[PDB]
Amino acid sequence: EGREDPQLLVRVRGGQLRGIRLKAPGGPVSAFLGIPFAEPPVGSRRFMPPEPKRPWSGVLDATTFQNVCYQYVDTLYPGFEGTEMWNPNRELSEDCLYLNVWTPYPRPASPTPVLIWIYGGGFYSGAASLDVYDGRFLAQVEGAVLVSMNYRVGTFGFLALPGSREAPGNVGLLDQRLALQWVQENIAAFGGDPMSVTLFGEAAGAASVGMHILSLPSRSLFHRAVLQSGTPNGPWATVSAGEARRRATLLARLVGCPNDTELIACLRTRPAQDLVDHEWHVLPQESIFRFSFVPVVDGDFLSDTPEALINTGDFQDLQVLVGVVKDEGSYFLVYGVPGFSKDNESLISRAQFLAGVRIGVPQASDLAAEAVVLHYTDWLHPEDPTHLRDAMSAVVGDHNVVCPVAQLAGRLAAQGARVYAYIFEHRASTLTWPLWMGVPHGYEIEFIFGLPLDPSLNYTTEERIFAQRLMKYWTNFARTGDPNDPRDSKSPQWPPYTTAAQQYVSLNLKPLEVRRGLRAQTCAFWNRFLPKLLSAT
Amino acid sequence: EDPQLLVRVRGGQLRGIRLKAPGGPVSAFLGIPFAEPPVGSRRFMPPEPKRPWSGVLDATTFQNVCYQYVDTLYPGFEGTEMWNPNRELSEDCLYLNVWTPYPRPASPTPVLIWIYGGGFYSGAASLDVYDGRFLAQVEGAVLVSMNYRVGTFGFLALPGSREAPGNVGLLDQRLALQWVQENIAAFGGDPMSVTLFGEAAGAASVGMHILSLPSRSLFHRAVLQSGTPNGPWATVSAGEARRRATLLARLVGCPGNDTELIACLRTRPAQDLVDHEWHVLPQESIFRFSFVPVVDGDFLSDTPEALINTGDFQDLQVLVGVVKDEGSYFLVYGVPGFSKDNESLISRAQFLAGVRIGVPQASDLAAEAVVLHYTDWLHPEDPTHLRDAMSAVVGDHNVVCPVAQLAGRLAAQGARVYAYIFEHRASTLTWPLWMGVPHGYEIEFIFGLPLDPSLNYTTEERIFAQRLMKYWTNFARTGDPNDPRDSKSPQWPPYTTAAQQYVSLNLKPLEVRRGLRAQTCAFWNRFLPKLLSAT
Ligand SMILES: CC(=O)OCC[N+](C)(C)C
Ligand SMILES: CC(=O)OCC[N+](C)(C)C
Ligand SMILES: CC(=O)OCC[N+](C)(C)C
Ligand SMILES: CC(=O)OCC[N+](C)(C)C
Repeated sequence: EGREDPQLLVRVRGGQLRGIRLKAPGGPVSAFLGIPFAEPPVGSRRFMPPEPKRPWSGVLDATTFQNVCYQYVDTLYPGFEGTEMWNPNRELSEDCLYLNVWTPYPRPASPTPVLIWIYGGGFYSGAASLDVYDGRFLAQVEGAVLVSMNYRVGTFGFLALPGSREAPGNVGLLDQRLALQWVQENIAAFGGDPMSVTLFGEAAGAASVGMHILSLPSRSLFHRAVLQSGTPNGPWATVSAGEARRRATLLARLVGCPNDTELIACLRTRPAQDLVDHEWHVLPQESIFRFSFVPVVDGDFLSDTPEALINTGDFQDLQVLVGVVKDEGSYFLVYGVPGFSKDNESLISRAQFLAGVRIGVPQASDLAAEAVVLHYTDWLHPEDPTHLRDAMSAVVGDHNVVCPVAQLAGRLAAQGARVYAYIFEHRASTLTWPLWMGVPHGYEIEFIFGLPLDPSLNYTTEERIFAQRLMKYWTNFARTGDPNDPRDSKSPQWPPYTTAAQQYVSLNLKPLEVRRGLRAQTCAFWNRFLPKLLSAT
Repeated sequence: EDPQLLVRVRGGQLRGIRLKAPGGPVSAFLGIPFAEPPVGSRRFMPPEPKRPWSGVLDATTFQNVCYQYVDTLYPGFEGTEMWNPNRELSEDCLYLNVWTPYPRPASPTPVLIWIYGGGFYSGAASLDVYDGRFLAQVEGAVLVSMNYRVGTFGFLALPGSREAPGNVGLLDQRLALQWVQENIAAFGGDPMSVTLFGEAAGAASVGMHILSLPSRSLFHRAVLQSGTPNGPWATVSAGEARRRATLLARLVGCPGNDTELIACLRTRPAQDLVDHEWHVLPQESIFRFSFVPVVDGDFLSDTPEALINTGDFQDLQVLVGVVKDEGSYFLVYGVPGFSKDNESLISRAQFLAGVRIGVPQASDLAAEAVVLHYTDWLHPEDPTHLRDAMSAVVGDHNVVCPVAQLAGRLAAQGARVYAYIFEHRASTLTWPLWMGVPHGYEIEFIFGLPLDPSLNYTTEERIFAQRLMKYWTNFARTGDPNDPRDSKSPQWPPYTTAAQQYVSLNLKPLEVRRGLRAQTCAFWNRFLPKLLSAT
């Protein structure tokens, strides 16, 4: 050193770091990218819990994103931005346990509230390095310290032989928890306040956040929580120990691995790509919005099912912001429901709808699927292909996201939590998906992170202002447990969600509007009636 | 001797009576026998045609009311008593009534035949609300109404027996219908233009005549108000009628072997039979009736469901409808928490318990499905919502969805169907406001009672009754309730399975709506049965 920018040199527990001055529209920010927080989970360490990173000598370069965790790469629409923006943007490697930090430049002189991002992608994909997760805007405009981590996905993250030592399951969640521990020890070196840490995440990232809420060793590592379009409860976020065993064993067979020790040892000899090549061959039914390797109810990380834990938990101390986008299901329809495509209007027949329901509600008996169809049919125009297309989307959206979230918000509020709920209804003007998909899963993230503030991205002026409002809600919540601006009143208030009033807000170009009841009639169908059909048949 | 009031029918001569309607005279012939009294050994038996008589039969007065249960829930209260017998009870009750214009119509006039309701356990053609005076005077209609046997007398069946074969009260109706074919021309009626109409059990009866072949050559058009042959209450199986008859017999000390059991039942005074009429139902219930038409494989060759699903209805015109609050009336007759004397604000607990009684045949799982569907999840515990939903459950299950199913099957199988919902609450109604527009309270408007100034209806209601009398009689004339001279009201379109159009009848002009409680009736008509099947 001696000739470098003295504001980019920072020491952490493992040693010295050098970061990079980045440009944001309104001025510079500090970034520290690819900081290792675990020993590379390679070789004999595959499937194993992470071990904390051993200290390095000299100055670690933290100026570039590190490798993305080994994962399936989407091939449905090759060249198409709508899917490619979610694809890995760095080399795939099992050596991938790194985190990123953005802070004001120069670094804040007083302890600053910290936001920790956890990406989604079904627990089989994702990366903290994608463009839509760029922390520079929140850092620059809000003065926030933003942290994001890679965590293992797919088999590498979630393959489990429950009860074994060598593959106990949930290790991707343990990667996440280790990064939270890293923030506790080190974030003050960056001017971050370890006593004000807010988790946020979308989809599987949101289920992750919820699992940290429900897991006692994680509880002391953060203070507030944001869950966007995902929950730890519901039909996809977890599996039974028995089902996890069954999927691990089948995958083992499919790659030529015929006592748990022997089987796991043989899996550890397999090239990473082989595991990925076979990970979609283990699902019990033809399905969408189901993922092969996900958190498992081990009776350890998750001491009971997420359902049981939200029903009996004490959440007096907790503050949560939860919400959904207007069209949660539409995205998933093109990945497996015959009749659906990005390249046409996807008008479908009644027959194609009944077939779609079986794929979208894969665990449903015949009677249960008939209930779904009868509920979502418009009996005034039962054959209308536009209505049938839109109902198919709502089925998948309600079943996997909207009603799981409605449930969570009710259970948390009944048991002491301060809960704020939203529905995000603005379709980005630069969206490349067709109009029929409305406001698809994942397409609020862009706005929360402040991308429209970059003039080179071609968003409208209104979108720029709208993004600034949302960043303000998110960071006000991180800061105080309350998204409302303390100073400004009469400009509409966001009231807490309660069981008695069921209030939530619309997020769009218009000022906040307060609505009551989150899909209340339909979610009574999913959350109260459908289960009772099962546990009686 | 007024020559207008003197008629020769096939069985001899009759003398009627000049009655006064607000607009002028009408001729009435009340208490005309159409069958041999069904007494002694004829109890439970099909009716026999009335033997000829000498001289002039006096037909100036209503005859006895068929022997039936008399309501005692609210003694002296007009809202219940208006349906109670207004003449003496007697098993000797097979008589009918004819109103015609005065003077007698110069050319053959369309004929309307009224069939009363009363759950198949009660009713009479002599009630004030069934007065044919107004329709005769204003519309020039020939109006006919009969007594038919109710309760055990009309519907106690031991299926396959010769002495108590079931459905005799429907056969009573059929005989009155045959009498109209043979005799109505002498009164100026057109036997080639006969429209049946009826309400509740009367509408179910009209529907049973639609579904029974020997009845079909006896009328040309049909109106079913608030009732259907299909649904949960209008019929029972042979097995279930046998059981109820066998149980009642046991309760009155009779006696194994049909002949013997039926002979012993015939020795029993009428009131002994009625005394135990309400001790044979399988469940604690409301909107259920002990003795009703039976699926005998004869009058009804298969179930009403089977017959409407497979029938050919191409030559048929039908008018069907419901009132806005079909179920409210019934709740005070057995659902804890409900009374006419207060607002009936109930708890959630009272709502779940109320559902088991309103849907008595429902399994635990089906009951929950109903509760979950009718709960408003924004206001799950609000007493006003819970009360109104209880009413709605009972109305939909028993009348609205049964009607929606019938309307749909008829339209699809070639019938011409017009549907309505009746939404005006009579200003003179003695029932409380929370009951809204209850089961049975459209009848007085269609019969035209608001036209009697002594009765204290509003001017609005008089104009409104005139509109309804016109739709009903237009329908009788042509099979289309639209006025063929008026150039738009707007027009009442036919009900079809595609468009599902029906009209609201109230003080405002006709409004066309689409879909008769479509989402909720899918639940009852499509989902609940599938829940029955698999469980
Ligand atoms: C988008 C999505 O959920 O993909 C799952 C199906 N897959 C991985 C085989 C394409
Ligand atoms: C649907 C899926 O599996 O991945 C898309 C990326 N996501 C969920 C973060 C928007
Ligand atoms: C009013 C009604 O339909 O109930 C009949 C049975 N009752 C009155 C004997 C209890
Ligand atoms: C209590 C009962 O079932 O009958 C009421 C009279 N009715 C049905 C003609 C309106």
